[PDB]
Amino acid sequence: DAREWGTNLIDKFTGGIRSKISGLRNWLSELRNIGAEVGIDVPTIGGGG
Amino acid sequence: DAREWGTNLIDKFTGGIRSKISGLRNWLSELRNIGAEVGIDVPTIGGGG
Amino acid sequence: ATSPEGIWSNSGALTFEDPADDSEILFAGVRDVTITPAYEHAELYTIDSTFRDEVKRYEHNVNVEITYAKFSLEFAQEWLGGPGATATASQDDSDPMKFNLENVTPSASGGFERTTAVENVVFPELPLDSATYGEYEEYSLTGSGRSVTNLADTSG
Amino acid sequence: ATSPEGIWSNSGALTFEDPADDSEILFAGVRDVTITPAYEHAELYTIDSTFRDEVKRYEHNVNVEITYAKFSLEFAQEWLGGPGATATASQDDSDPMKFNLENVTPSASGGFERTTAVENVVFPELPLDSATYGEYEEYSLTGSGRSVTNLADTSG
Amino acid sequence: ATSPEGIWSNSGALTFEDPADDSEILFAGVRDVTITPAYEHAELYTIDSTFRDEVKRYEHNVNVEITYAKFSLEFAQEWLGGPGATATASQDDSDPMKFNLENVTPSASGGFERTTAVENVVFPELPLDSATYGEYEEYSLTGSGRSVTNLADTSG
Amino acid sequence: ATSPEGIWSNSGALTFEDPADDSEILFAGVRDVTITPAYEHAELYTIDSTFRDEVKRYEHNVNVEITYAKFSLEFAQEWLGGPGATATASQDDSDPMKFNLENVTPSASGGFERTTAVENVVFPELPLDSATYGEYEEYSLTGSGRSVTNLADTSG
Amino acid sequence: ATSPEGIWSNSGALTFEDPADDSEILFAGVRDVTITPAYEHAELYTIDSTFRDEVKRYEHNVNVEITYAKFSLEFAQEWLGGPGATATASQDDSDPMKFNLENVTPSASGGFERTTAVENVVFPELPLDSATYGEYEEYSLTGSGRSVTNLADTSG
Amino acid sequence: ATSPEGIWSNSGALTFEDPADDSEILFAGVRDVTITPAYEHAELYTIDSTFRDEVKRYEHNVNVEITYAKFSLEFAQEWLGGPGATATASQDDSDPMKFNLENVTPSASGGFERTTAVENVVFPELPLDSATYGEYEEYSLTGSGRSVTNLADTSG
Amino acid sequence: ATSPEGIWSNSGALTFEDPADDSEILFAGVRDVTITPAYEHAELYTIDSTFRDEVKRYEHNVNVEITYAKFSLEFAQEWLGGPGATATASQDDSDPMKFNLENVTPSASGGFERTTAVENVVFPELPLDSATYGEYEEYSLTGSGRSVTNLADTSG
Amino acid sequence: ATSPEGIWSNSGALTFEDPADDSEILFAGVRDVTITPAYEHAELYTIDSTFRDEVKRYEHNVNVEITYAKFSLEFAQEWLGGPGATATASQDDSDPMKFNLENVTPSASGGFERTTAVENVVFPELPLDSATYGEYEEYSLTGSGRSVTNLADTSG
Amino acid sequence: ATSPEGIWSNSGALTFEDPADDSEILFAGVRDVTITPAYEHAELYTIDSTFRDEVKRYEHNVNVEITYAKFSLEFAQEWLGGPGATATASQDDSDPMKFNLENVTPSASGGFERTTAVENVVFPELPLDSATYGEYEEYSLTGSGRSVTNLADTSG
Amino acid sequence: ATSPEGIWSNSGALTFEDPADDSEILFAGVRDVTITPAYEHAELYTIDSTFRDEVKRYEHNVNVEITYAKFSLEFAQEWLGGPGATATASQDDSDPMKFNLENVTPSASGGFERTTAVENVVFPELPLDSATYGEYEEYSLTGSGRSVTNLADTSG
Amino acid sequence: ATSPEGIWSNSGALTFEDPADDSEILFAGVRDVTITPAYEHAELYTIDSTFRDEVKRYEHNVNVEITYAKFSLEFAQEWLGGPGATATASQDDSDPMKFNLENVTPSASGGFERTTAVENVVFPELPLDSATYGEYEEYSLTGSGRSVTNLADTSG
Amino acid sequence: ATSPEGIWSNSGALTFEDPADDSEILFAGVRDVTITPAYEHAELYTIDSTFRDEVKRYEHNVNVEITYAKFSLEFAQEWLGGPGATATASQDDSDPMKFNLENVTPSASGGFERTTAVENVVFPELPLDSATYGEYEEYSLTGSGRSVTNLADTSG
Repeated sequence: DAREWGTNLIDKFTGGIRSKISGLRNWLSELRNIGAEVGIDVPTIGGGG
Repeated sequence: DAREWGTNLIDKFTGGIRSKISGLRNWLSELRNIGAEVGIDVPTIGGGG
Repeated sequence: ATSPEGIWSNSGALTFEDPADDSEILFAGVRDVTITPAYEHAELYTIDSTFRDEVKRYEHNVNVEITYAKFSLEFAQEWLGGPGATATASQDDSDPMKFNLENVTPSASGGFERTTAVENVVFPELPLDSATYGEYEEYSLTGSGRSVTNLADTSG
Repeated sequence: ATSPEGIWSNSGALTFEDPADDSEILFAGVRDVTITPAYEHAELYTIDSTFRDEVKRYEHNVNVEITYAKFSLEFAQEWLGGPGATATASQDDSDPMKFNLENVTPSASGGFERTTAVENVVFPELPLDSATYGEYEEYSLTGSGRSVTNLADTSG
Repeated sequence: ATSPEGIWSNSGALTFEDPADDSEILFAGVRDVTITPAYEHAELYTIDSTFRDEVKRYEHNVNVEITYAKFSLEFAQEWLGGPGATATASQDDSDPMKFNLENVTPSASGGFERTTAVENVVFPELPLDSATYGEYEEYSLTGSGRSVTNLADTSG
Repeated sequence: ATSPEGIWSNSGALTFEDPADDSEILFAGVRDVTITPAYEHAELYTIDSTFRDEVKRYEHNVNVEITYAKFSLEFAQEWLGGPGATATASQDDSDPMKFNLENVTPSASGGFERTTAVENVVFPELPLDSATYGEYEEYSLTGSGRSVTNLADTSG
Repeated sequence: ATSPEGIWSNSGALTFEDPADDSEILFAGVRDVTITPAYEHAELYTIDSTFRDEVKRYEHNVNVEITYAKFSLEFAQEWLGGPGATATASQDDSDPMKFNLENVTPSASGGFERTTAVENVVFPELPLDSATYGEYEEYSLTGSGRSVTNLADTSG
Repeated sequence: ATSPEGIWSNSGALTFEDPADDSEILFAGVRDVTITPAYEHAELYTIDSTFRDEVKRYEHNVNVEITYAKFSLEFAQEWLGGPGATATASQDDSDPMKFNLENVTPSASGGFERTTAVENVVFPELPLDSATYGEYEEYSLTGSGRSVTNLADTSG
Repeated sequence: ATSPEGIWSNSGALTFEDPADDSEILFAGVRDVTITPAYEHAELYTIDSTFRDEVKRYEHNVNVEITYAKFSLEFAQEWLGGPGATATASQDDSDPMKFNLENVTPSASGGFERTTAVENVVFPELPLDSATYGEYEEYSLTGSGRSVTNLADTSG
Repeated sequence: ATSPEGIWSNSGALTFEDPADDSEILFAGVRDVTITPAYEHAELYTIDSTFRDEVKRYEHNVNVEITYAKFSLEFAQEWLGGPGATATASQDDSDPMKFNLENVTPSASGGFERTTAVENVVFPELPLDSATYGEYEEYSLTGSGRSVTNLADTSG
Repeated sequence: ATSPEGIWSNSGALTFEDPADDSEILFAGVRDVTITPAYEHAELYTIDSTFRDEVKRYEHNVNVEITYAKFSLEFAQEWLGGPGATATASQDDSDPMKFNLENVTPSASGGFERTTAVENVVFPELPLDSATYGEYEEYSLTGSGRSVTNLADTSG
Repeated sequence: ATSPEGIWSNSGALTFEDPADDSEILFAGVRDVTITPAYEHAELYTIDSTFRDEVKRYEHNVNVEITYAKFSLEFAQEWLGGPGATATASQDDSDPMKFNLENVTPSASGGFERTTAVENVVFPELPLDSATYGEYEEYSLTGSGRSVTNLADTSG
Repeated sequence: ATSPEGIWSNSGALTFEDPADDSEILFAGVRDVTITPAYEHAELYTIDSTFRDEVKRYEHNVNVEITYAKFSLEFAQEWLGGPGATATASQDDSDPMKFNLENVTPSASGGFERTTAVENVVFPELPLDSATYGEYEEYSLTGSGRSVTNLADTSG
Repeated sequence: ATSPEGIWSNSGALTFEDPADDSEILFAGVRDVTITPAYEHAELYTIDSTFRDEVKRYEHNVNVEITYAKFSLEFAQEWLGGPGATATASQDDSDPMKFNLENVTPSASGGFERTTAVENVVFPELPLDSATYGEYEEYSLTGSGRSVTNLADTSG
């Protein structure tokens, strides 16, 4: 019983480890916005100006 | 007892590491994928110029 | 006419040629290729009617964009050199290097072989270095050709 | 009047016709379709009031956009050729190829068969090649029709 | 006054009426509904104070936007037809179809029944076809009403 | 001075008041609250230096934006009615309803109780309905106050 | 010269001072800090050539942006008050509060202690309340200093 | 000519030099590097054709952008000091620091060694501090070089 | 009310009917049967309280899963054919076969006879062959019914 | 205070009540009962310290999980009917049936009697049939209560 | 209709054919065989009802999975070779070997003989070596067929 | 230093104290106790080396997890009550009950007596009832302490 | 063609070679060996049909995984050193050691001798130590080869 | 080269050293020890080939995981204290204790003595207490070293 719950409870617990390691998607999205989103407004010196 | 600890420790490790193996290959997508603003929204070449 | 059919991206074979020679410029390892002939459309409207009266083409070009992952010294030095010349440094002159471009693809179950050819493609910018931690260098070109010189089924 | 009903995308049957013939132009492998009749609205106010006095339609068009994954040589060569002709190369002339368009969709429970028809659809740009590594080529058209010629239940 | 309370989206009942008749135009299967009365605000500053002196309303409208997934032939043909008429094709005239709109919702634990009613809603564009592979067609309207005619607790 | 301390969002109590009475307008179920006093800055330079000479505040504003999930009939009818009145329908007049606003929060370890008060908040638009399939209606207000009238530790 | 070395963000120690006193203004609970001296570059080209001839600096400033999660009543009341004063309400005057800023960071393996100091930082807007359900309040400042007064290795 | 080959980012070695000496400025810990020579293109049409008549290069530039995670005091103090000097504080003068730049990368299978060199790179802004909670400081430079001075296979 | 009582699995009788006829589709040799009516729940929480404000149902379905050990050609060919048809091969059409399902079980001491009935059960996947060495073939269906049409004591 | 003591599972006595009446809903034959009050926790960290600054509670709920082996028609028909009603078929409405729950249990040596009571327990799904060959039907509920209304020693 | 009947796994006879010839590819010694035709299901829900409006099929495939313990050089060399060829090494080409599959199985009491046939089964990966100490090599294939071509009683 | 030695679980002596008083909270009958101080690590890697440049600690917590089989009303009512309070019902407030925890344990051969103490342990959820048929109730707590306050040999 | 036949695991003979020499790298004591050539598959689907239009191969690799129980210093030192070198310590370079792999197995009744050979197998991680109390050290490798260079009957 | 040979787990001697001294930190009673040097691999693919163009290493680490059953105060207090210190309590600082690790094992027949040494091993979390009823406390460390400094035969 301590396996039967325990294994999948402990997998549940490393859902905790999965916090930052899934959040890595979000962080490396943002770290690409810094090279890909920034370029939308920057040329408005032309596109608007 | 062995089949308990010897499984559940691996649940700790692998429940985490599955998110590494997938998550790294997600960032290898993010940098191209959210990079795609460079070819989607950034290029005023598409008419605005 | 020929039945429409799926096309598989990895079956493509892109090539670049010097228009002075029709000689191949070494280029390889593409990942993405998009070719798009385009015109400006003037959509004309009349007095009183809310409906469009006419539409007219002007100012043709072919948008070419390529992403590739094998660096070519020949292609890069041809771009630096301008027409009919090769250079290891930026040139302070007004003529861009014009490349003839051709892409060839079988259709996914062999119904046809589509050849697309474009004259005088020019690229405003050339990525030389494109490094990212833990990645092979990936290079993206955007450029414009003058016209589509060929779009045909080149199968036997 | 007929009860409103769900429509399943994969039940659609899009077709293109040459307006000079009413002959079909071979087109297939659709993945998305949007057809949107639109007008600009002028909202107008009186001198003495914050409330709208009148609102008026102007400058009608039908936004048509299609994503598809089976390439057609006929559709492309029609686009290149302009009205009443096909070409294997860009044409230096000011008349765009105008396509008649029709899409037929059964409703999800068979309550009606919605037919939408659009006249003189023009596409400012034609994607010839659209390769991405490890994917079938996928083509996006955006264009504009003059009017909706038919929106009806064609069941009977 | 009545205690503020949660409102469950799915409990709502949206209806459209022809302002010529007060007759219902068949509409169903909504998934999102936003109704927003708005005015342009002039924020007025003065001679050498940094603070705002006054603020004034000046151009009223009601933003209406609706996402829905059951197609209505009546609603679409009413939109095509303009005021007091129904049509199967785009009409070359300047009068948009004006719809009266009403939405009714119980509050989440029955504290009140909120009714919102809006006069003379017009939609600049009507999505006819909205197909995506492996999806039901889903339609998004954006439009503007003249004013909110009713906002009240309509419970017994 | 008092040590800086964490603040917990769910410890906040937000209230609205009619400036004609100092009477409470019923409002509840906030999920976000941002209050930001702002000025425009003019940065100024001399003829013979790259460095900034002076910098000046102008055009003072207090950006207020609130997301909330319990609908208030009183709040909405106060907004419709304008200063000192309530209405069940849009009013054709130029004076917007001005709300006094106050937010009160204990610091996370009870080191202080921050009270923020803002005068004459106006909202250019009011969401009446905000329905989404499978969700409670969530309402977003964006508005501007004239000044912060109080920012203090109100603990004993 | 000193070998380049990693810097660990959490090793940083930011402080704010009043330039009238050199007294510390209580500030804590930082999460992000970016400090960026900048100039406008006039990027200059000649008649004859496609190449750049010259480039010149003009308007200088230091961009400062800080994200922090412990609210300070002193920092806020200093910002409200303007230079040499403290206030519980917005002040109708043109002088922004100017802060001297300093940040001290050891390098990741003790090669150096990097001190950055910035004169006359001003913030156009101050977030007072920044509540999101289920989160601590988090505050973002953006502002501009006049110049970098110090960038040195301050280690023994 | 040499076969095109993959390039691995982590195999690169970037270096900066003072153009007054050809002496190295200490710089390290790069993560991303992009170097892109560019021109503006004037696509010129003619009197009686939809096709492009000529196309011309103008306004040459080399976009340099670098992301790096080891701080250098020398690089930052060189930037502050302007050409031929180092400073610990902003300098009130109009000459920016110009860096020579070189990047050397082996090909992935050793087929060639690609050297790229760029003259007179200037950076409009220098990030000094770039702290984010739970991360090392990571710094982004965007700048512009005058020209590419070398692009060659430098292998034996 | 009826006393709660044990139910013995082997006492149950499961049947499938065609909703076009109410005619039986031959099915036998069940081993496991789970029928679970379900709804999605949304819970409302706000800054007002740590406790739940509201809870509401939306997407209703009945999860049906059956493990069985006698193969039925009729059931399989009905599933292939879609509504109102039988087929010996996969059909290229959008409508799944909808089954009416009923399970009738006496309670263990005969206190009641529980009848459960479910409308429009559909199965995304059908196992045809399910061979394991040294075992009878065993088949698991998983599907979704629209609603429970009956749950009653059907004893005399 | 009372000494901690063992609790024996088979000594438990679970009951359900309708909160409209406090009338009992017949339920029996439990085999597992888990009741767990929970909150979401948020922990504050900043660059000030590696240690936690603060910790706070928000979303309260009581997880209720019950496994039981006697089927109740009253419980099932209450669940189908929603608040204040019983139904023999699925109901197309948004209110889930809210149950009050109480479990009473003597400690193993009779040192105390633990009473646990939970308000407004809802179950997203109800198992009707749970047949497994050679077993009695065993049913598992999973649900969320609003709060614990009582946790006390109820011995004399 | 034919009575449902038990099926004994060891009575099955699985065969593979080349679709170019209908010629047999030698394959033997199965232990497990699963053939499961499947579709993706899309279900429609709108605020009109908690119940399902519609359900529809798309993306048909047949999941084939086989476990077997006799190695076939022909099957492995067919897989390596692709359509219409055999190879002793990996082939650098786009086209997977498509196998026709048929499984014939008598019912346990001889009431019928189930023939299942599947067209164009492809296997993304082929196990060549599958050594485990003290065991025969055991091979598992997972693949997708296009359609079930035949599911019938093939007995006399 | 002290020789490493075996530790026998059943020799442990766990206790909880209220941090306001250092008064004991009655708790007994443990079966498992895990205490694990932890930090988040971040590691620096750059283009310069495949090896780790740096490694740093940040987000510190002590994972406490306890399994126990004697229920304590005092522990449960302390948890419900929050800091410095006891309650028989869920409390609608943001402060979790913080427990000081200490565990004392002789080494297996009496070489040392390890004392571990942890400050401000909080438990997101509390099991109140944990009944399983034929078992004593068994309770699992998972929680986070702020720091280890003592880890020492407390033997004479 | 050759009759399919059982293969007995303990009859296998695995070997590794340096691709620079074809010289053997000493390796022994395998327990498990799996070799699996794989491709990524892409399947084309469109609105035309619920059935698959096309299926195509792309990223080829050979999955190799080996479990073994005799440690080899030569294998480990070859892995550390990269292509063409041994090392006793980790190397800070970008090239992994590429191994050629071959496995030779007689069939169980001697009908054939199956040789499998794989080029350029690389292993991301090498277990150096794999100690477990009361067991011999057992090592698992996982790696990817470029292609199968041979799969044939090598018997006379 | 040396013959590959079995290694018996119980023959291993594991030692931890402080890298500041090379002084031993007392550690004993290991049960499992796994040491695994690992690199991240990046593989290059382009449309030129289905086969891998290139493969490269980055992010070297050595995964170290140890299970042990004798507690060490010295090891635990070293871990708390960070580099060059011991502590009886959590330390609020950025630097983890880095251990040098060495494991020495004779091969089973004495053919070699394998020494594995790993530099700068850090452990994110340290188990202090690991009690289970009826068991000795057993501790599992998971950590990472920077590199393998030695892998050799150290026999005479």
